[PDB]
Amino acid sequence: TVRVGVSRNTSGAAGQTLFRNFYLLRCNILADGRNATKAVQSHFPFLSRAVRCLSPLAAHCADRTLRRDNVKQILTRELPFSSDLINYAHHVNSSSLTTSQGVEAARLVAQVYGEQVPFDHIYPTGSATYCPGAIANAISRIMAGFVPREGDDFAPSGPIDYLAADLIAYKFVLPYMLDMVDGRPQIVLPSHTVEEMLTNTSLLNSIDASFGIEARSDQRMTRDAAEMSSRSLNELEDHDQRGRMPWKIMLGMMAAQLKVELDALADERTESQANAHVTSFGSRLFNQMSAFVTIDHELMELALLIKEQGFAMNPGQIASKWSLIRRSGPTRPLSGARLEIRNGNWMIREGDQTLLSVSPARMA
Amino acid sequence: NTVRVGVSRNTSGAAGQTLFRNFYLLRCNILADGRNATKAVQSHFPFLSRAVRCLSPLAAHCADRTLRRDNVKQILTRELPFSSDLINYAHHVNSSSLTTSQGVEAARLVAQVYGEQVPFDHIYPTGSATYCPGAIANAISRIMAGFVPREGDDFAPSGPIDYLAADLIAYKFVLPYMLDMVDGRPQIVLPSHTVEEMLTNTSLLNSIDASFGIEARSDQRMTRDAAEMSSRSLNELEDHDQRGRMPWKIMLGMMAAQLKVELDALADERTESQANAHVTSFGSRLFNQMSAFVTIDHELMELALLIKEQGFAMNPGQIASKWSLIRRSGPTRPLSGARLEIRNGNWMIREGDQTLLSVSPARMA
Amino acid sequence: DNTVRVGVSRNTSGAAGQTLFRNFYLLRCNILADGRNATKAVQSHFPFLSRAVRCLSPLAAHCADRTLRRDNVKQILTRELPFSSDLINYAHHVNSSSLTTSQGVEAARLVAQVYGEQVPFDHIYPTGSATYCPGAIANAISRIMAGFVPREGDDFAPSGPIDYLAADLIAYKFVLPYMLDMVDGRPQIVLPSHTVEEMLTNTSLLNSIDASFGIEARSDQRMTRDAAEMSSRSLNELEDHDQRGRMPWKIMLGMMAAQLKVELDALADERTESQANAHVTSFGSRLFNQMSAFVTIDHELMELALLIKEQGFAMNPGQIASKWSLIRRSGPTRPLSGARLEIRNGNWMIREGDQTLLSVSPARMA
Amino acid sequence: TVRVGVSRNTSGAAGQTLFRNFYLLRCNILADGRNATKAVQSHFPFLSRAVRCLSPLAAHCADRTLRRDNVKQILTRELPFSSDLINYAHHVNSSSLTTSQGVEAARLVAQVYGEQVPFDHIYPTGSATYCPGAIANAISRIMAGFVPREGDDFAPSGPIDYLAADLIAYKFVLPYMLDMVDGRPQIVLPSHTVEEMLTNTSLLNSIDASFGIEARSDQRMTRDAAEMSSRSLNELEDHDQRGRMPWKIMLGMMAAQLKVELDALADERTESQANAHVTSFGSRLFNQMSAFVTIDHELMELALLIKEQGFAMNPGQIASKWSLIRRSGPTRPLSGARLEIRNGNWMIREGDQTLLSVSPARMA
Amino acid sequence: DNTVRVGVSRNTSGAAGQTLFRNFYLLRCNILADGRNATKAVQSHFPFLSRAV
Repeated sequence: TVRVGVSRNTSGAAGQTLFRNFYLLRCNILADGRNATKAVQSHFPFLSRAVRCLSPLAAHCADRTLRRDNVKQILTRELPFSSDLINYAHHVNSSSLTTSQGVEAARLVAQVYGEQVPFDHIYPTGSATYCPGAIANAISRIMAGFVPREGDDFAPSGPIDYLAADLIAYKFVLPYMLDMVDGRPQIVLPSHTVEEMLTNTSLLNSIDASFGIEARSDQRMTRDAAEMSSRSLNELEDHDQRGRMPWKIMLGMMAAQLKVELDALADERTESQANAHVTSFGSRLFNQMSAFVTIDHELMELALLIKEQGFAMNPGQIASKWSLIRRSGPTRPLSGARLEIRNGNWMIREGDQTLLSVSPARMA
Repeated sequence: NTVRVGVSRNTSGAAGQTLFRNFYLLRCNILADGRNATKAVQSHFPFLSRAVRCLSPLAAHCADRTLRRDNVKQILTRELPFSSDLINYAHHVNSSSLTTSQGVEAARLVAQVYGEQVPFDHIYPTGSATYCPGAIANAISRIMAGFVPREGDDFAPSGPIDYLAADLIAYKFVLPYMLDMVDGRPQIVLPSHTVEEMLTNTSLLNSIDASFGIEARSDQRMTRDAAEMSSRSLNELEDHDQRGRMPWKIMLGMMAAQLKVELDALADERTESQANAHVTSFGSRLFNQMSAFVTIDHELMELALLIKEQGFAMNPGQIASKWSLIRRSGPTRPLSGARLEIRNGNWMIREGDQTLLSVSPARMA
Repeated sequence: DNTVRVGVSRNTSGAAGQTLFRNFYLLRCNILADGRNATKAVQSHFPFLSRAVRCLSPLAAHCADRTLRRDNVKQILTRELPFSSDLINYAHHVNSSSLTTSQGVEAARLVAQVYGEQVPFDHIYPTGSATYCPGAIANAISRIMAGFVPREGDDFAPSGPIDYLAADLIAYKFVLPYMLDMVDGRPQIVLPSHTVEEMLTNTSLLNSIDASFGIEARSDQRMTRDAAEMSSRSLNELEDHDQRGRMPWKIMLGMMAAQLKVELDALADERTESQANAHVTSFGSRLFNQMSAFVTIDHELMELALLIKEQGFAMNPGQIASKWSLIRRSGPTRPLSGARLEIRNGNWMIREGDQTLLSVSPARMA
Repeated sequence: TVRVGVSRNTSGAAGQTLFRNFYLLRCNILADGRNATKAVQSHFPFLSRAVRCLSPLAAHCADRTLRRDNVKQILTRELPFSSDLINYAHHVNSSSLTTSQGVEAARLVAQVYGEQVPFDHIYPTGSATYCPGAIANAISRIMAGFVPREGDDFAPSGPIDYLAADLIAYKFVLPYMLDMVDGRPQIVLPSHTVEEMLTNTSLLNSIDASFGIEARSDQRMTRDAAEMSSRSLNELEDHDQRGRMPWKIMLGMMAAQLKVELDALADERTESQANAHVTSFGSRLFNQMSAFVTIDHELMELALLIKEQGFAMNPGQIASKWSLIRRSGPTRPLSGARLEIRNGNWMIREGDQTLLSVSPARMA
Repeated sequence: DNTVRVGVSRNTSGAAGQTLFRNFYLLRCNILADGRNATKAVQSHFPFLSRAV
């Protein structure tokens, strides 16, 4: 050549997602943006959407008028992706996304909402198995005023639940368990799996949560006693249309979906080893799942293992530890720990060292 | 030993001031110009801002569904309760400075479409020629938000939630405007009737239209008119029995009528107006805050044009005089030569190349 | 009922910001307080410099404007006090001494005589004048290469013929200018041995300038390394053709660099504003990152980049202005013969011993 | 039912502070209110508190009865902040805050007050090094009537020093030097460092200060007979209880603390570089240290340099300039300049140009 | 022993103000915020006209 041609090439990739065919465990991992080092960053879109759905109206306000997408062609494919079906609350027969446990809550929801809404596609009547995520999405959207059409659509025509309207003012949520200690209410660590509470609907009444507003004026009154700007789920006025039990069932059902998905991932050691190099997976998983720790003790053990390991664990180790937790049951004597709630947070402390802590969870 | 009860007078001494206490919308809070030497006193209308924010009733009333009892019964049932409080809690007031006879047919129309599901007598006494537009507007907003009123007591969050209030949650901006059938197709036109006339002939309210828009605030896409995707017009929403479109239009017109009657009554407050001749930001703030109602009415448009032509620096007495002149004289400026154009989502009037007026979407949340 | 959605009420209009050096064109900087994070080191951006480096592929840069903008240009340019930024944006000559330069008029005359026969070139470069605005010539030559036609008070004339190279540069997204000198009887890349003014005055020197163009494959590939350089062509390797404007492109590059140097020289006069904004520590870092396309062909810009890297990317306008003035007056600073030039990983590297004195990555043509 | 309404988040926060370990040079950063990207507003809280302590009773009056807060928590920790310790008059072994110069004055204070106060923790006897700020705070507290407890706290049990009861009436203070030129007293430039004349404690007799009132309301008049309504420290009637010598020792001690912190600032290169954008730092330091410039060599030179550079200097520049002043001795040719007094202001003039100007500081 | 007395400020700076028509002689004006009272009708003063009379 007349001149030398040393030059540039990138083949710069853009966009990436793995753990396909899952719903909550889907992660759109990407290279680190600003740092020159190509470390792997993570984010779970569907899990964030599920966490935000706890205020159903504010979560689904846009779709009542704006989106109105052509959903018909999506679900009518020969082999549509399960995640889209669960996002629109359609039952899927995949063994890796269903469980027989907790079917009593599904029957309760079917009989409490089936009388004014078609529900067979959401959950077939009398089926021993069900998809918890589908029922959670169905109850969320039905609270949001939508009506699940059989023909792959949601029609914004149904009545709006009172709790969905109430939850507009509150941006922050905090679930937890409770017990009748010394003839007074007091917060306790989770004593049951979500399976027991879904099966025992009466036992579900012990669940409670607290909501809080958002602002930017500096916090007043020592930043922890700002209590008139917060309310608890069970303290709200009782009403027929106020979906308290539907909301609790939604939370428990989402937690059960996460547990079932992790259990299914427990057998997926091949791809996890292929992607074991990602340890920020564990950190982002912990950050997004933090809302569910305070209701199930099995999830608490996984969170504790991740925290002790240093907020950095590979998917293979997560799978192995989840399987070990599921098989073993109560692994450690947690009675030595003490439960505290300071500066608005929720933490458990053994001795002086804080064993685990929980932060504000944003819902809208 | 003795009790330790006591008080310190912790207060700077110099504080703000409030003006036009009796008036509902035109009540304003005057604050000195910060720590600056300009000495141009700030002005702000709190109830007018709340009224404009009420156009999304659920988002504007979601807090009160849980977070207040506040002994409001004492406020309502005082010996001499503030008319602002009564009108805020959807209570009719017999004061001649806040009641009008025009548009009463629309008032009874809403009173009978909500007559049986609510004790509506205290909001609009049946058969009374006069009525308080602000009270009916607040009642419509509350009922649309999922409340039910009581006489003397607080609203009870017990009633059903209209579909329009739920739909409006996704949107933050609003822009009312009239419509007309020209060239066989609909096009935006300047206001042609007063809100009083258009309320008396309730069929005309079908001409009102408004378009809402989201607020993304991501530092991108600012100038793109592909944002037309993220918008919907009020008349474009699918019809439904519970979707209170006509109540919404009636509420907007009612708020505009309340502002009009208060401006009319302002002419009688000459003593306070002349005592407060030094607050020249009154006109500018009023022009900034009324921007949602100018696009629907003649006289508000004329007042806005006068304020802009006067440089925004005028006091309450000037505003009262100009409003009386507009009410008595009729259309003054020449609008045959004034073109109406929409550019980048702004309702503006252009004369040749000169922009006589520009209106931006109001903040509705 | 009657429905019109032409009323569009969306709004996404930012939080806050500021602009400095309004009278300037290239060094006009946009300042944004990074409220997203607690750290208060303000963020800086040079829009016109980014646009100028973007325009190295004129057709891909100017394609979007071939239809969209028809609102007004004369209303801005024919204003009472048109801004130098806008005028140079629309290839209009500007009378200000800070922007205009007297050296290197030969290249301006060359481009005027090449394109004057088929364009109203008088307003871009008045004939016989000693002072010319290099930014205006750069914008004019870019627009002509993109197929536009200037006008006295507008530029919306997408009617002229489109250059062959402007179409060739649609397939590429990354560019790396660099000097090339005849050494050891074979072609070889070398450090910049001349300032842009010397080679603009003596236009024969531009034959030594060279550039390399590269593709951006969007596939989810592993980061490609050497032996993928086959998907890349050098500017001088392209076969000769009359329409193909190589020398126009090189002149545009040199002219843009000269405009940057003139702006930097004029910055020293702006001591008042440089002092009033002494807290903008990101000025040096942002300018160092953005000018990276030009440092490979000029002595003084290379020295400025080297001193910036040595200092530590912490220069407010005053420090950079004073250092530029010192570099201009003194000229040579350090013994670069001790250092050596290397190319590795598609990057332009100058090194002494084992340390990397300055690293340049190819720019984003976009 | 269960009605445990635990509060949840309500707002966010903003602000920043630098130099955690330092005591006087700790600064609080706030973004400019008018526009978010203008010059940062810096402020030194502890330096202002030290300057306000020069009227100890008025500075500590509230703490006698009102703010009897929990102090045991702050002192009794694994790593209490040095600022808290120096604020409560505790010796600290930190090298950056301990100086070996003027220790004879420290033991002079100890033997003056050690007879009736547990002065061991303020200044351990026989220590070659000491904390000037701790001793200054101890002197201020003791003059205010407080007594430092052996159990690391303060109690208002001691007697009120007579000088503190006199400085209540005065709001403005202005230290300056004196000399017996031509057999008369006249104000002179600082000829000694505080660090050196705390050794020869006899030289403290040269120091003099002028106090005066914040007179009655008057919108325009620049004086209220400013000379008639003011008094000087050396003019007050003598009495044993008057802590005049302790007061001057406290002033010199605070100045020495500032100088040693400026010396230690040189090693803090990382935080200085990270805060290069903080140009208001130097202007604020010049504004607030104006009480100590009229008594020391090096502070005067530093103030002159700051004025020359235009009140815009990031911390690294100040560190370099202070190192240069310390290492090179007297650099500026002050011989060409003269002192003068203008309506109470203390200024240095060369020809007609005003090289420097100092106004009375505020005591409370 | 050695005493030199110096002055102090008569601070009333809370009454912030400014001036109008600085280039005029008589109509030069000084305006002061109402400090003693809460009302906001800014009080004014023409110094040079007072001096002239």
